[PDB]
Amino acid sequence: SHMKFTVEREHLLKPLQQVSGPLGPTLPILGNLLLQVADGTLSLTGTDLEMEMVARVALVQPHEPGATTVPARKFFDICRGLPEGAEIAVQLEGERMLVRSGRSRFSLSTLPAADFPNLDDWQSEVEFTLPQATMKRLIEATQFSMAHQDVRYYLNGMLFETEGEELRTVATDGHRLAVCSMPIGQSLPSHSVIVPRKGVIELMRMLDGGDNPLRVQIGSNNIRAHVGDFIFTSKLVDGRFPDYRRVLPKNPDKHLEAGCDLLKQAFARAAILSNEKFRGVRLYVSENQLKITANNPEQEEAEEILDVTYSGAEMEIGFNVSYVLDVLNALKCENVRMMLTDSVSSVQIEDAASQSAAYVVMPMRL
Amino acid sequence: SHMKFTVEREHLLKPLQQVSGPLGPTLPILGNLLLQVADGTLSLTGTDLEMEMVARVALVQPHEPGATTVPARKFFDICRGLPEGAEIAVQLEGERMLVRSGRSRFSLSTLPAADFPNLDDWQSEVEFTLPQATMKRLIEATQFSMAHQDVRYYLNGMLFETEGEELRTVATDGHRLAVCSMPIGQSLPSHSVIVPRKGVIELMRMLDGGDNPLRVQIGSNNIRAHVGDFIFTSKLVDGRFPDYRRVLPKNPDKHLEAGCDLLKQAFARAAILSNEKFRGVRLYVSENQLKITANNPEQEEAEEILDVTYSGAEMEIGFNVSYVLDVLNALKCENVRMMLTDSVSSVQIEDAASQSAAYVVMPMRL
Repeated sequence: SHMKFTVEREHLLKPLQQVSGPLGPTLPILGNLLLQVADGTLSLTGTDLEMEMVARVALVQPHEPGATTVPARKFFDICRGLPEGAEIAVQLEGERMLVRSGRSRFSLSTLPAADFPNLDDWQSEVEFTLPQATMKRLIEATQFSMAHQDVRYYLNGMLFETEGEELRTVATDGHRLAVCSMPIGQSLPSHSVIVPRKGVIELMRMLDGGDNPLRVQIGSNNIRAHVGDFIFTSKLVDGRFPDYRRVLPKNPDKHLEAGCDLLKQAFARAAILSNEKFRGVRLYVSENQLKITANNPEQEEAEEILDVTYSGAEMEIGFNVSYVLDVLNALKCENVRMMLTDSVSSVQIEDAASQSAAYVVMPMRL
Repeated sequence: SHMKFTVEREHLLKPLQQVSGPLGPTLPILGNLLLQVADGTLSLTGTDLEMEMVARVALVQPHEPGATTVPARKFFDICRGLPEGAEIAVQLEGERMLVRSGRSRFSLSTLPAADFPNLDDWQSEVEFTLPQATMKRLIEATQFSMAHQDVRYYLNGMLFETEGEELRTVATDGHRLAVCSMPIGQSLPSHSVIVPRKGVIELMRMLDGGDNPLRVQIGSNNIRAHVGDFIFTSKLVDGRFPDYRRVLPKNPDKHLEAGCDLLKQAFARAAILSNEKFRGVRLYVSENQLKITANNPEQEEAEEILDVTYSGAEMEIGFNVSYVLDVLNALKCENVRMMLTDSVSSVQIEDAASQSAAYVVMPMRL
């Protein structure tokens, strides 16, 4: 085969950037993109073995079928570097891939397409289509709560759950937990899968913020997302993910309400004088009042006092201020509700006007 | 003394950010800002021993004189963290400095003002006032050409030269050189001083892009810049800086002209396939034409051909493409002129419509 194609720079740029996502090499070919020309289509694939991103570009100009792999970064940089409106002529020449446009000529090293990894075939168990904005809301509400390199490898990912008419995401690191559910206007079977850390990153990356809908297919060990001309596939993670229903506090009778921004700014200032490693803050809750205290090894001290909506019993509780700030930053709302039990129990935090997302933060011993 | 002052957050923020510039510690007090209250003025000083930045804030509210030093980053973060319009009440309490606003209270560790370094007094030999935009143009045209940790320590700085009615900057690393001169509408004595790397950075940092003029004072071993309520002082560097007059090519008879952007984009694409360490490109100049070639150890190759304005003798010359790209990026102009001699001689590069800046790049052996 003698692979050859000519494509407008503007039809090649966004696909190249998208398929280079899973990249960042061990096996040399993993640093390359797979290019395949067949029946009016150029396919571009990037992989890291755990996941793959494939883009399809319609070939309107004459072309000859074939396949090769080229260095991803170099090929994208060449194409991006060319002027707006450039026509990009690509051709395999022996073991080199030539890229030509105007009087610019580039000859790239290649690796055989036969060597390019290909995820095994599988059958879909559940399928649904939803707006990209729904998927973005779900991931952004919970992504920060995923563990970082925990031994319990399932915590390094994100749980994706279908139930009734809702899609839900759950993330936890064993100290704090985030859960968000959204209706997607279709009845679904109940299914729960764990998407790996990089998989969640790529899912987010392919959401261009437009009106092209997101079609999801879930298998027993794989997930696939289709947006426009892109198809992302990832392996799923093994493990018994914790059950958010059991993590939510049973009777968090003490309800505090406050402006989200005023609460966030008061914790952000207190954080300045918290211990740099442990990040501990002390909260003292009383009638319509919250007091936040932070101190560090140098005995420096921050104290903040806020007017809040609170009428229950007085109590003191310690938290890692970064976990609290992460929740407040993810809520991006007007008012927040904190639902407390006691000094040694978790707090549930929510947007006071929406039960779509719930956050559970375990306290620290004072 | 019992230092105490109350200032509006908006009058304290920009000075705090400005005086923290020289910071980034060995001696603990170097991580602190010196605060001094005396006769309606709060002075804030930051230093790294080689340079100091001092800001003066008028104290319109009652105050008590005194001095202390506080952690720079913590104090700025507290002040920045407070709400817009906040009134900031500061007071020394024993060995702590208290910062109060609304119901926010911070108690910071201190180090004695007596321990704070103070650059020795000196007398000015030359003084001139110029627009901030003139100083910005002079530094930006040459800063990239300064050496990085060269043994010849004077190359790690920037030469500032007064001559006639002009202020000039020169920077070189022994491989490439930049020189820029601007008229400043006042007759000056001829003086040449070397400002250290960090000094050039701080000079640039204090140019707020406004109409407050820059007053410069040069001594035998120090330089000082005054902009609004800020005063920057730096030690000068020892050494015999190279003489740009002798570095400029004597008879660069072969003149090439081209669009700056087209030339830059063609070198930027060729650079993709250049050796990652050596960055060598080969130029072949012929009648109204330039050809740029780059290759790497993997035998990949880029070739660019451009229509240029050229009528002299044919020649081939090698350059480090990063040195060429640095010049083109600093010129930000419509057309560029390259003045060549031979394959083993330097090239002089200039904006085709302005002789204000000149760049000299030594070639590489092909």
